[PDB]
Amino acid sequence: VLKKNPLKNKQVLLRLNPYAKVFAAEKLGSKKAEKTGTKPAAVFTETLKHD
Amino acid sequence: CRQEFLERVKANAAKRAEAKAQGVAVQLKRQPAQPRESRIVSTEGNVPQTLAPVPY
Amino acid sequence: AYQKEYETAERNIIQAKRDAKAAGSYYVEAQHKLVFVVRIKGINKIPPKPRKVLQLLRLTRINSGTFVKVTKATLELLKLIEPYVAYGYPSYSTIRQLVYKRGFGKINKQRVPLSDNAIIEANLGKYGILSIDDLIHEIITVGPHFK
Amino acid sequence: AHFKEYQVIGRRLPTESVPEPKLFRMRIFASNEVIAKSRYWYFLQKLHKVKKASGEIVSINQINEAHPTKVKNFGVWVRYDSRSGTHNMYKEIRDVSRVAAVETLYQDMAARHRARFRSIHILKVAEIEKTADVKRQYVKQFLTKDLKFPLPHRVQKSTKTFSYKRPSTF
RNA sequence: GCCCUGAAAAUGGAUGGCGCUCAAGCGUGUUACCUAUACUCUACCGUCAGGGUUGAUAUGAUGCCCUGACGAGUAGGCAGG
RNA sequence: AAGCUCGUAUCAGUUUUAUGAGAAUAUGUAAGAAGUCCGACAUUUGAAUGAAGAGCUUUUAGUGGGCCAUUUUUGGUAAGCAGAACUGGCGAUGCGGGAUGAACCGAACGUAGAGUUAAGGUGCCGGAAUACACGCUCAUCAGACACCACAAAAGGUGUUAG
RNA sequence: GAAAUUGUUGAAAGGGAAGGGCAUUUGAUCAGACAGGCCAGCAUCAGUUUUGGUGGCAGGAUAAAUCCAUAGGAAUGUAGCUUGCCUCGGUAAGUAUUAUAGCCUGUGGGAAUACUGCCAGCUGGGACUGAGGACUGCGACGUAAGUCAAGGAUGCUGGCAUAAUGGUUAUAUGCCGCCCGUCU
Repeated sequence: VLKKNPLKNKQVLLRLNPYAKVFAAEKLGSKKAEKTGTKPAAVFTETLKHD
Repeated sequence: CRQEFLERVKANAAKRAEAKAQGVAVQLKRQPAQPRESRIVSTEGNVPQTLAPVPY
Repeated sequence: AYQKEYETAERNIIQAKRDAKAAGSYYVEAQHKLVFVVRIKGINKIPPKPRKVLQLLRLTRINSGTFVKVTKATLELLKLIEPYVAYGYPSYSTIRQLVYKRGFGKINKQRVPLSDNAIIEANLGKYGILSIDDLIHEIITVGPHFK
Repeated sequence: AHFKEYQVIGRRLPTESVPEPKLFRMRIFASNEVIAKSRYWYFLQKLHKVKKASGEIVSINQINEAHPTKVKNFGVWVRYDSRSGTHNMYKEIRDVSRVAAVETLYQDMAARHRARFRSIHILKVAEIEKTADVKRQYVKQFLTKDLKFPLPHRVQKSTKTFSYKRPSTF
């Protein structure tokens, strides 16, 4: 009869897309990406700054 | 361009018979010009140079 | 798996840019093979040459929207109808919002709310796509069955 | 708008028997990336006979200026096409960064010559580290030492409509 | 670029009026704000189309039910009243 | 409208590939079984996109007064002017704005509620800020909107940036 | 024994217009039901939508910056020194490169923040709506019977039960409205 918008009515969200439930625990926007020491080149820096 | 059509159809039939002669995908349908994918470039041939729109 | 695929597809290209900077290279990015389109100008004082175009791209009314596969042809169309529409290169979250909220599908006529993956399997179980996330993947990575 | 600085580097085409046309960069002023790219093609077409189909971007880099705190008396060369035909200019500014300086400059040209952003080519923007190379006066008069000046007659602004005081400046 | 002049008729006369001059003007920008039968959502009506529906018990088969989209409109045409 | 045939059907005021006529725009055709060989080759069967359908026969009502705008083109001072051709708006067509309108901007209508916007605007009439920010200008008729009363050439010991 | 039209009474209004439309007030007037009708409020949830504060994340020069250490430089020249007067410091020069102030550039170091974008992250305020009408299904909670924000709203409470809401109607008020039909 009626259309309930998931992104709320999380029952309806989980009627779809049940990966949300395990999405919850890890919370999967705060993916703390492992940082790396990959540094740039002097040619990159000088082409950037200098005319 | 009817020349292009008639060479195209026999070319399609030829590669079809070839793909059936040695089993591989047939890939007979045309495609338009596609979007270009990632491809690395480095400024070793030439370091870049400003263009500096001076002319007047 | 699709989530892992998306985050991997973002991480590897981040690392591509970073390592190109480290090597003194410049990572060009793969051109976007997808767009979104919206109509701006309404039904009227429209010339016929874009009128048919919009009827082909299903942009009957104002603020009815859709996707397009990018090609040279479709780019000619977008360049043609530039004064009348708005388009760009969308994201997973935007598409998620759309297909969850205004996702409405066509079962043999008669536009329907999706509201279940059983609709998706009964219609598109032909093609293996049997859920809304498989559908979103088929769009955002332009599959074979994008049309 | 609230302008920004942008590096843009472009490459004519990957082609066979001319791989890697050499390179082409510009320093570009805009609010976002797209207007930078469009101005880049606009000026790059002018320099030589290439197009967007015969063109491609290498990459871009946003440019945060190095010294926000530092006052820097800039001086800038500009060409623009007015109502009448084109002509050139040199101007002199005392502002903080290139972005705020040119953001003031475009407003200034918009006032004094009805300069809309389309018809105005930034030829160059620069810094003047020493004195004795400034020519103008409307910058020079801010530079003497122990400099002080008043702000008389501050026009206060009340939110209320009525007030009971018959006010005073200072 | 702005400004003055070039650049005038006669019932009393108009940036639309009031009036406005670090503007309530001219040039540019940033946000915020206002509201149309256009857009979205929703109930109802009406048509149209796709589907299901004589079967016992019961009352209508042009009927009942489910879903969707659409609605301007002279001359003229069609159907129900 | 009534039949007959199709049904996924031939198609498109449309692009792209290819190639013509006459540089772009525009314009023409091809993009397959109705084709390939002497019984053999089915939806990767031959680009994209979209499809409240497509075609054949018979018949019926109304209609065949033009204006305006863009473009190519001829004349001139040009008109509420004429010579030609493509397209669009009108006429049948409401509504918000343009202070009001035969031609402008926007937008095409069931009845209603809530929401958000368009074009135009926010001193008051008038719903909405005497918001913020950079400059300019002081007119003894300042100016206040594009095409919906415009003039240049020039003159000016008024002001500003060059 | 209608209507135009006319008078008397009753009610109402009225400054160069009237009549009509949307909503409402005032006044007059009025039908229906209580033996379960009318008007409202509170809580929870559902749909659309608006507006706040707070939390976690990824990016770019792995922000630039600031900050810390570091070499050099110069001044809109700091201390100090020197000179002319001179109210005995106060000017003017000349020195002076941190000294009795400090700044700039260049290098190096480790963070944060803004800016952009992401959250199937939380949480609150406010409005409009309540459609449909034994059950059926995709669902969540769980060991479970069963429970539920799960294919359209219920529960609790109050007052009135009357011209109070509402309807009709004259009038005022805000705003709108170019006179009808026909040939052109």
